[PDB]
Amino acid sequence: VVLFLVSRFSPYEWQPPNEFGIFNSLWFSLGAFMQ
Amino acid sequence: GVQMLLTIVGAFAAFSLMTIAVGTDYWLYSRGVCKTKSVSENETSKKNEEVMTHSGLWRTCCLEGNFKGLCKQIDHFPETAEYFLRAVRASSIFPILSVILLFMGGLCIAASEFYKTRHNIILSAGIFFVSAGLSNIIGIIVYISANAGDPSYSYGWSFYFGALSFIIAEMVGVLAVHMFIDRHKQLRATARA
Ligand SMILES: CCCCCCCCCCCCCCCC(=O)O
Ligand SMILES: *C(=O)CCCCCCCCCCCCCCC
Repeated sequence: VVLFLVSRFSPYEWQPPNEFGIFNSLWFSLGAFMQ
Repeated sequence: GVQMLLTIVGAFAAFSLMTIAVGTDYWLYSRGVCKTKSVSENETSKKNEEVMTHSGLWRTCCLEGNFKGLCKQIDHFPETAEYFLRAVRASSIFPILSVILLFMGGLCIAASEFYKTRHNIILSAGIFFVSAGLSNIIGIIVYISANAGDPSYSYGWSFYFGALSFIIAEMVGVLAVHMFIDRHKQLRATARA
């Protein structure tokens, strides 16, 4: 949730500045944890 | 209109669950004592009858026994790192800070309709909810990390009412961040045209 927030909240970066949405953030955290 | 209802409902649910967790005494099922020392009464001389109990954050109580329902006030400081941890578990600042942040969250959602042009109020709501969940995490760790400095235990529904509140709060925080993103995406399209 925090990763999603810090990545997509700012309107001065947006089309989206990155791919770190909520669904992708969960995937990133999972992959990170699972090594 | 339809995505704000889930946010409003979720914020109320999370605040309610975290106020009932902090207020109720069903955080732990231990086997200790719930009555003060019976010096003269000599009911058990000194060490009373250890029976099944249900503890919370402020009061310990007794399920079974002749004193069923008597609730003593948990004494944290008995007799640096250990002292600081005992001052954070006694005050329960983090379980109570979450409540204050969950309450502030909903206030922002309330203010998000009397001022429909200040888009920075919906962002504040989301930050309060995410931060509230963070405080819940710390509170849970602090609570668990304290009960291990003292000795067949289970967790009650008031422990899972704060754990559930964290999940609800984090999900609402996502919905309030998405609404902020959506709000700002509706002001660019118009300006592009
Ligand atoms: C004392 C509590 C600390 C933990 C919680 C802190 C949350 C602070 C949130 C403040 C509002 C953030 C958004 C402001 C937007 C703006 O006006 O630019
Ligand atoms: C611009 O400067 C807006 C105000 C910045 C606020 C910064 C603090 C936000 C929350 C970060 C800490 C959260 C802690 C959660 C557990 C207590």
